Formats: sequence, structure tokens, C-alpha cells
Amino acid sequence: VLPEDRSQHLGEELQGYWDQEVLRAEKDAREPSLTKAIIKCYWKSYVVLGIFTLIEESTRVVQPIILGKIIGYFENYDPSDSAALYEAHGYAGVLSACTLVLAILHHLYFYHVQCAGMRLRVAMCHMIYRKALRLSNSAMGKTTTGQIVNLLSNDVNKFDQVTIFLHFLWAGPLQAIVVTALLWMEIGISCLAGMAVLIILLPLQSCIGKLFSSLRSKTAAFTDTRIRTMNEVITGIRIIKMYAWEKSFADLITNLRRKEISKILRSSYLRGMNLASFFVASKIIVFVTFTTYVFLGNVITASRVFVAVSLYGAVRLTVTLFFPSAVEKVSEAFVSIRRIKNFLLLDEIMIVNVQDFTAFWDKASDTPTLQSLSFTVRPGELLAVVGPVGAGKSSLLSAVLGELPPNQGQVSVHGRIAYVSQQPWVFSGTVRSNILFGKKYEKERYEKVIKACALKKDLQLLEDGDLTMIGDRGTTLSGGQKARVNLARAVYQDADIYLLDDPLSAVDAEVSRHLFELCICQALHEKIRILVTHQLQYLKAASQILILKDGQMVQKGVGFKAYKNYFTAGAHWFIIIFLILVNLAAQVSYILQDWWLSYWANQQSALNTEKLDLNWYLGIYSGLTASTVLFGIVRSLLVFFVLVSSSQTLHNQMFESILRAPVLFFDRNPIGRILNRFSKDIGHMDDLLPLTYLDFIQTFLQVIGVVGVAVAVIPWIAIPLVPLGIVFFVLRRYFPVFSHLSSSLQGLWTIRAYKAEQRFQELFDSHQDLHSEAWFLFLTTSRWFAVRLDAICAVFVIVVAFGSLILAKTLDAGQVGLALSYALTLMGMFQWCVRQSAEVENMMISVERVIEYTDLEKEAPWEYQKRPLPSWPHEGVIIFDNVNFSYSLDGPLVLKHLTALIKSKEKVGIVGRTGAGKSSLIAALFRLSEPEGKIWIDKILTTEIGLHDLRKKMSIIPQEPVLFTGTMRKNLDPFNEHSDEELWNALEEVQLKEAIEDLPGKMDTELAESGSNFSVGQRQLVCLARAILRKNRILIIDQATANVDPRTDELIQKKIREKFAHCTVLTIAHRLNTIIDSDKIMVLDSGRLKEYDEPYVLLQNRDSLFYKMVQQLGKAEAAALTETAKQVYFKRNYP
Ligand SMILES: CCCCCCCCCCCCCCCCCCCC(=O)O[C@H](COC(=O)CCCCCCCCCCCCCC)COP(=O)(O)OCCN
Ligand SMILES: Nc1ncnc2c1ncn2[C@@H]1O[C@H](COP(=O)(O)OP(=O)(O)OP(=O)(O)O)[C@@H](O)[C@H]1O
Ligand SMILES: Nc1ncnc2c1ncn2[C@@H]1O[C@H](COP(=O)(O)OP(=O)(O)OP(=O)(O)O)[C@@H](O)[C@H]1O
Ligand SMILES: [Mg+2]
Ligand SMILES: [Mg+2]
Repeated sequence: VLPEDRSQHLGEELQGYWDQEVLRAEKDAREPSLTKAIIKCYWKSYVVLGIFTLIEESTRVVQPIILGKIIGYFENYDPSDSAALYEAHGYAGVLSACTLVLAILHHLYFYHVQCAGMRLRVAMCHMIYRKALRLSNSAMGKTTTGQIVNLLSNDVNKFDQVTIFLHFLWAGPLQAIVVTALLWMEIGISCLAGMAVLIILLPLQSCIGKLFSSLRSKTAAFTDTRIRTMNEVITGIRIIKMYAWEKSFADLITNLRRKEISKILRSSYLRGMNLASFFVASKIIVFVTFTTYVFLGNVITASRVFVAVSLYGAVRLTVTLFFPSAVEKVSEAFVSIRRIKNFLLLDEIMIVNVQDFTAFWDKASDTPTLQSLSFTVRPGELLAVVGPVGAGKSSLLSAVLGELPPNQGQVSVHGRIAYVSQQPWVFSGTVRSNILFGKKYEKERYEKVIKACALKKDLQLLEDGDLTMIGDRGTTLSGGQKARVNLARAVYQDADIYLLDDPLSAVDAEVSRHLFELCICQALHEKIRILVTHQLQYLKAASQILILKDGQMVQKGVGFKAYKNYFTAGAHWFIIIFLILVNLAAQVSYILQDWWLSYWANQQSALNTEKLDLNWYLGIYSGLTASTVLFGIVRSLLVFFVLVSSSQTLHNQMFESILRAPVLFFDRNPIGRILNRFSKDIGHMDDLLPLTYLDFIQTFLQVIGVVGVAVAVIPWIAIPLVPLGIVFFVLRRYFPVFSHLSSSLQGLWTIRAYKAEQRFQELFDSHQDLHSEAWFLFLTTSRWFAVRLDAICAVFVIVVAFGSLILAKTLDAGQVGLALSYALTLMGMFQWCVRQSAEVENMMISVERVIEYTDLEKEAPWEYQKRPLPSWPHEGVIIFDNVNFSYSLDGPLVLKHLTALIKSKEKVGIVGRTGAGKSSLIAALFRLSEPEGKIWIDKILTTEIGLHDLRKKMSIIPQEPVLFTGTMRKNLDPFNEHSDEELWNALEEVQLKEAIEDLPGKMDTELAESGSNFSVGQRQLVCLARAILRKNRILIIDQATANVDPRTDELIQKKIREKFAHCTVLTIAHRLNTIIDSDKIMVLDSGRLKEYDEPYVLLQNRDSLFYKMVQQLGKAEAAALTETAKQVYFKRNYP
């Protein structure tokens, strides 16, 4: 691609014009206008293209007048007049030349208009992503990932369209008055009856633009919420599967898709009426006129009638097709412009020192989120930030980071920030790539980071080392691995100010102090550090400590199978056969109406007072017209019905297939690869493909009509038609960005912290330039074929023109008028037919990409033919018998020979280093991959019942808390199976009631994207609230309180003891104080169960792993734990 067409030279041009308009609007006291910016940018390039229009359009309108001179040779033909035949060969010559001129002008126009659109689309995409990197937290509340995907996927694709047709808004009306002027000299006042139709149709067609834009806007809304819901399914699929919530999301998507389709059906009918107009309007017009002509007392004769029909034919495209499509495309596009505009207008964002600082995350809040803060920290000092869940600790880092601006007071910072976010940010690549983050590789400093971040061991267990591939969100890594990678990245950048948001809570006690001592103290020793932490064990190493409570400071110290499927998915084969019949019936009645004028002309020519019975000729002419109109309407609406019904059916199968795909599918496919189907491809199948099919079907049958008429009038045309057909056969025989966007929006504060924004912009522009080469290669190959197909068509028009004059002794004037009027329409229709063919064939790739996702590999059936009795589980015994587990068949085993019994009502702790396989045990139990060996739950094999039979009966609290966009009520109870008093009881028991009663909607409060209103500790408490509302014998807890402070933890621990007393409970926990009272503790290393015994019995073996683990916490910690273990063990031995 030339530099002038690159995504970063584009985009920067239009951003300049946008900024100028924004700057002028404030001087004008206006609101800015994006249309205006577009115009100012492009106009000089685009208005010139109208020259092509003007030349072509003028050349079309003279051809009928030349046709009148040759028809007027057959009419009153004298075979003596060799001089007249020589002149007639002259006029056929000029038609041959005009045909070639029109052919080159069509390609020159259509190429450039396409390019124009591509430019506009590419420039817009750049500006949208540039804006996304600048959005404030306020703006990120007013928009969502699904909207931005929608913007970049479907809204900007309107820009491809606009540029095509836009010159026809004046060429249409202009042609309509020119043809009328012309017609006046052929048929007199009678032509006025034709203008009487156009002065109706064209204003009606234009005035309908308000419908298109209102329908579009309405549609657009539902696409945003649908794509957003797909995004939170695809990123939430593990938690959705473990909860068995698939049916709730299916109902929600189905209703949004139903609302959305109701507007697509409306619009499609409008669209369909336009293409019916293209077919029938000309027939209406010539009927109206010639009825008037015969009522005023003229008689039908070949030269006047067929020049008039040909005149209409010369305008037909421009007026009847191109003009309405223009209004359509433009009124549709102004919505895209308004959508984009609104986006573009959204809000945009050595020492550390803070003074008098007060700030609000939302100005509607009654209370500040930080109040009267002052502190300062300087090189070599470590400041610990301590306090409850929701106290403001991450808010403090966001104040230093500049993401929460002061309402009063001030902040000043000098030096580069390194930000270690509370949720780890990990993106697709190798784990080496995630650590380097654009810095050069240098072995000595890199290996020092790998050991300092406690990461050397894990990388030696992996087969491909630090070059192992990682998924779009790190879903292939355990929690404490994605934490260590997130910290190792920060160390490698060698920044000046480190902002550490609870980096240690996802790792084991040994790895925790390894990171603190070797990374946070020793490696970063010379640097400013602010450490948000609950690990009170380390605070003695801090230079100063800040305690926050309640927001304030407390203290400081294409195959045919695809085509077959696409049509047959829409309707039963009877409707498809009927649809074929009305297509043929429309085109046959179309031809017979024009043959009837040819026949009427010949009868009038045969007469001598004698006159034709007008009741017969005008009667039959009326019938054939009404027949053509009737089938034209039915044919146009029925195609839209079948193909939208096909898109609706193929979507449902694709979505059902996705919900039954195994989690391995989502680990191996990028999120953007999936959203591309549901956003872009479904968009084309709904909006654009049905229209383009009907347009091709109409024009293709019209082309066949020309060849049929030409051969039927002049049989010897069949001789050259064989070579032309052979050449036609010879030619035919010879002839992701959304994952990057999603990653960028997740990492946005960290990307801004390191000032990586330019490098991220360059990646986006590089990706757009790749798609641009694919677009230019498609255009270049399509043009190469099109310019040769036109050479076949041009020869056909030439041999029918001259063949008429060679064979003239066999012809009659009405017959030549018929054959050549059709021939003159051929090439303009033939060109558009070939264009719409190429776009259909291109868009069928979208259909294949959708069909392949209808046929994904399936996770096992949700209900088998065998089902457990409703009493099951009735004891909650779980037996693991020689279990082995791997997340893929081609991959390593992560659990080996695992063999254990869990008794009824037993409480079991699960313990061991990061990456040991602890959460892998839950994935086996839930059959997220199918285990080897055997697992028995109350004497039923988990593998002999359906995936909802077991998953519904096991409560889970996952390692990652996921909340969904919606009400707080729906996040607790999506099925509406509980009363509000039960939800409030849950919210009291998880210490969260006051935090919800402060919200203005209370439980009807709408949560932001991914639950962003809440701190991470609060999102953990909501997952415990979900699990309290379910009622099951078996509960699984995975690190459910790791981000919850100790004084909140001891309360929810007490409630867990009280509420789940009758359950069998499995608890994975690094925070050993939460599990020291277990009945038995499993200790895992390297995927093996090494110890499984009573807590005190483990600790009295000084060579055990568990004795080492409690001892690593420190002497007072080990004393408290060993005492607690001894006490519970003695109490178990007293009875
Ligand atoms: C013998 C035939 C004689 C008549 C031929 C002309 C037909 C029009 C006659 C005027 C009376 C009929 C109604 C006119 C429109 C009324 C206002 C509603 C417009 C509307 O709903 O649709 C518009 C679509 O474009 C349009 O509707 C565009 C219509 C353009 C008409 C001709 C303009 C000539 C100049 C073109 C210059 C092009 C230069 C290109 C380089 C804009 O949609 P919206 O309102 O929803 O959008 C913003 C949403 N927020
Ligand atoms: N992006 C946000 N938008 C609006 N409110 C927020 C946002 N993030 C946090 N809050 C609110 O600000 C207050 C403090 O949240 P904050 O995240 O600072 O708590 P925290 O100290 O990080 O708790 P944790 O220990 O779980 O990290 C809470 O009331 C929380 O609901
Ligand atoms: N989706 C996955 N696909 C393939 N392998 C995975 C996947 N998730 C985790 N692993 C591998 O599984 C092993 C164990 O991961 P697991 O989550 O069971 O460790 P863990 O005990 O939960 O560590 P943590 O204390 O951080 O929770 C890891 O070493 C990792 O290599
Ligand atoms: Mg926090
Ligand atoms: Mg885990």
C-alpha cells in the first residue's frame, strides 16, 4: 500500500480537520459538526469524480436517439438504397463507440468511489482507537466494549457504502428532467404522464430517509447490548459453566436478537420495495404514457415507441436504482456519524507528594472516595497503605497515577511510574513477551528478574520454557503465575516510582516472602514504593504506614455446500421451488409486455377506415403490466424473507454451538476471533447480503432476458454466441484487532502509566494496513475479471447491432426495435450484475465463517438418559480413584495418580505452592476436561450422568470473581427463584448490606462494566453471597477471601462455619489461618497428592511439607497455628 493510504497518514489528516472544527465551534459558540469535518477533508478529491458521472450520463441519453435512426431504416425500408444502408452502418458504428466509452467510464468511476470509502473507514478507525486510549473513568462509564466493537465493526462499514452512490443525488433528478425534455420531442404532451409518476416516486423515496435512520438507530442500540452480552459470556464462560447458568444467558441473547430482528425486518421491507421499484417502475411509466398517447389519438409505431422505451432504459439505473439507494445509504450513514461523534466528544483524562487531597469517583455520591489526604514519599522509602475492603486503597494509587483527579488539594509526582494492578493484566503472546513489554531482551537483567520474581522454578516445569504461548487473558496460567508475570514486567522496566496494588495475595507464604524480600525490598531498594497490602507480617520493613478507613486517613506513622446451506436454512423446499417459479414468471411477463408493444406496432403497420380494437391491445397490455407488477412485488419481498430467516436460523445454531463448546475452545481461540463472527459477519448477513443477493438475482435474469430476445428475434446470433460463451467459460476457469482492542481496554491505566500509547497505536495501524492489502488484492483481481467480461458483452452488443443490418431482409421494424432496445440496456446491467456477483462471492466467506461455528465440537450432553434421583447427593461422599488430568489430550498431565476419600459432612483443606494443581482438581470434579480414572459422588460416577446433573448440585466460589452487567439482583438471583428478604439476608451475611443500601437503586442498582463500581474485595463478597443462596451438600471454595482484609475475613469465616455446617466442604487456601481447623488437609506438589491427614498429625511430623509451610510464616504465626491445630485435634479425641 502507498504511504498516502496507510492507516497513520489517514486518520491524522482527518483528526486535524476535526480539531479545527472543535476549535472553531467554541469561538462560534456552536456544537461541533463531524459531517463538516469530513466534507472539508475530502471534498476536493470527491467532487471531481462527478466528471465521470456527467460524461457517462450524457453518453447514455444520446444512444436512444441514434437507435431511432437505425429503427427508422427498417421502418419504410427500401432494399435499393445502398446509400441508406451505408449511413445505417455509420449509426451502428457510433453505438459501438459509445458502448466502449461507457465501459471505461464505469470502471474509472467505480474504482475511485470505492477507494474513497475505504479511506474514510480507515481514518475513522484510527480516530476511534486514538480516542479509546484517552477516555477517562467517567467516559468508560458512558460506553462499553460492545459499543466500541460495534463502532469499529458495523457503524464504520456504512462508510464503504456512502461514497458509491452520492453523485446520483443530483444525477437522478437531472436525468429525469433531461429525459422528459427528450421525450417531449418524441411523444409530445404524453410524456408529462410519465413525469407525473417520477414527481411522486422520487419525493416519496427521499422522504422515506427518516425511516431508514430511525430504524438504524433503533437497531444500533440492540446490537450494542447484544455484542456486550456476548463479550461477558465469552470472558465469563468458566464461571457460567460451573454455575450452569447457560439457560439464563440464552434467554437474554434470544430476546435482544428478537428485538433487533424486528427492526431488520422492517428496514428490509423498505429495502425490498426499492428493488421492486427498480423492476416495475419503468413498466408502470411506459404503460401510463402510451395509454395517454393512444387516448389522445396517436397510433403505436416502432420508431416513436421504442425510442421512448429506450430513453427510459437509458435513465433507469440512475433514477430508479441509484437514486433510492443513495437516499438509503446516506440516511443510514448520518446515524453512524452521530454515534461516532458522541464517542469523540466523551471526557478525556524525584518525589511523590499529595496535599489537602479530596476526590469523588462519581460527583453524584453523597460522600467523597478520598478525603483530606496528605502524604509524601521519596527515593528509597517504602510506604505501606493498609485498611478494610472498600477503604480507598486502590483509589489512592489511582490518585497518584492521575486516574482520579482532585476536586480539591493537589498531587505532584516526578519520575516514571510502574503500576502493578490489583487484578493481574496478562495478554496473548509468550510469557517472555509479557515480561519484556517492548524493552530489549538482555540476558543478565532478564534472568535476574526471573529469579527475583520467584518464577525460575515454574518455567523449568513447562516444556517450551518462557516461550510457552499464553492466552488472551492468561486463562492458561494459575492465579499466582499471572500475578508474578505482572510483577516481573514492572521490575524489568526499571522505573522510578513503584505503585504495588496487593501483589502478594495470590501466592503461597514461601513465594510471598521470596517476592517481598528479593523483589520489593532488595531489587527495588533504591526506589519509591507505595505498597497496598494486607500482609501485616511485612509492615515492620516499611518506612511509613498509612491507615485508611471509610475513604479517609485514620493514622499516619467457497464451496457449493455453503450456498446450498444458506438458502435451505431459510425455508422449506416447497417455498424455494415457489420462489424459483415467481422469479421466472416475473421475467417472462416482463419480456412479453415489451413483445406486446412490438406486436401492436406490427399490427398497426399492417393496416390500411380500418383501426385496431383498442379494448384488445390496451386490455392485454394492461394485464401483462399488472402481472409484471404483481410478481415483481412478491419476488422482491420473498427473497428478503427467506434470506433473513436464514441469517436468523444460522445465528441461533452458532450461538447454541458456542454455549456447548468446551472451555478448551475458548483457550485456543482469541476473544476477537469469536466476536468477529457475532459482530461483523452477522452484520453483513443481516443488512447487506440479502440486498446484494436480490440485486444480483434481478439483474442476472434481466441479462438472460436480453440474450433470449436477441436470439429469438435473430436466430443466427447463436453462431457467435458459442465462441463468446467459450471465452466466458475460459475466463471463469482461468480466474485479531478486537483482541488487541480488548487487551488495550483492560490494560488502559497501565498502558498510560508506562506511556506505551504510541506503541499500541502503531500496532493498530499495522493491523489495519494488513487488512488494506487484502482489500486492494480483492479489488485488483475483481477488476481484472470485470474488464474482460465487459469485452464479451461489448462484442455481443456490436454483433447484434451490425447483425441486424446484415440480416435486414428478414427483419421487421418492431422486431429490431425490441432486440436493440434490450441490447442497449445490456451493458449497464451486465456491469452491475458482475459487481454484485463479486460482492456476493466475497460475503459468502462470512457465511462459511458462521457455518463452521455451527459445527463446533461439543461438550458432553447436559442430561443423559440416566439421571440421578432428586435426593442425590444424599451424603456427599466423594471418592477420587487413581485420577489423572490434562487440559488437552496433546498436553501435559497436571494431576497424576490422585487417590483420596472425602467422607460425608467432612471439611477438607487443599494446600500447596502456586501451580501445584489445586484448581486443576476442581476442573476435574466439574468435568471441564474429562478426567482419567474414576470419581464417585454418592456411589454414582460423575462420568455416567449429564453435565448439568452434577454441576447444578455442587456450589462453587471461584478463584476469579466475575460480575455481569445488569442489576445487583440479577447478579445474585438470575432465575428470580428467591425473595428479596433472602437476598438481603445474604448481603448481611457477607457484610455488604450497607454498601448496597448506599446505592440509589438499592438491589435494582445497575452495575458498570464487569462490576467496576466495586473494589476487588467487594466483588469477592458477592460471589460468597451467590453461594449462600444455593442449597447443596457439596461446596467448593477456591481462595474466596484472598483480597478480603483479616477483620472482615474472620467474620465471613465465622458465617461459613455456621451456614455450611451440614455440607461437605473443600477449601483451597494460601492463608492457612482459614483452614487450620479442617478435618483433613490435602497437600499437593507438582501435581501429586503427597500428604492427606489431620492438621496436628501433619505438624507433629517435622519432616512434613505442612510443618515447613506453617513455619515459613514466622514463630508467632506457627505458634498460633500449631496451638489451634492441637486444640481441635484434642477436641476430636476427647469423645
Ligand atoms: C422529477 C423529480 C423531482 C424531485 C427530485 C428530488 C426529490 C426530493 C424533493 C424534495 C421533497 C421530498 C423530501 C426531501 C427530504 C425532506 C427532509 C428529510 C430528509 C431525510 O429524512 O433523509 C435524508 C437522506 O437524504 C435525502 O433524502 C437526500 C435527498 C436529496 C434530494 C436532491 C438534492 C440535490 C443536491 C445533492 C448534492 C449532492 C452532492 C454530492 C457531492 C437525511 O437523513 P436524516 O434526516 O435521517 O439524517 C440525519 C439524522 N440525524
Ligand atoms: N471505578 C470505580 N467507579 C466508581 N466507584 C469505584 C470505582 N472503584 C472503586 N470504587 C468505589 O470506591 C471506594 C473505594 O474502592 P477501593 O477500590 O479504593 O477500595 P480498596 O481499598 O481497593 O478495597 P480492596 O481492599 O478490595 O482493594 C469503594 O466504595 C468502591 O465501591
Ligand atoms: N487453561 C489451562 N490450560 C492448560 N494448562 C493450564 C491451564 N490452567 C492452568 N494450567 C496449568 O495447570 C497447572 C496448575 O494450575 P492450577 O491453577 O491448578 O495451579 P494452582 O494450584 O490453582 O495455583 P494457584 O495457587 O495460583 O491457584 C499450572 O502449572 C499451569 O501450568
Ligand atoms: Mg483495591
Ligand atoms: Mg488456583
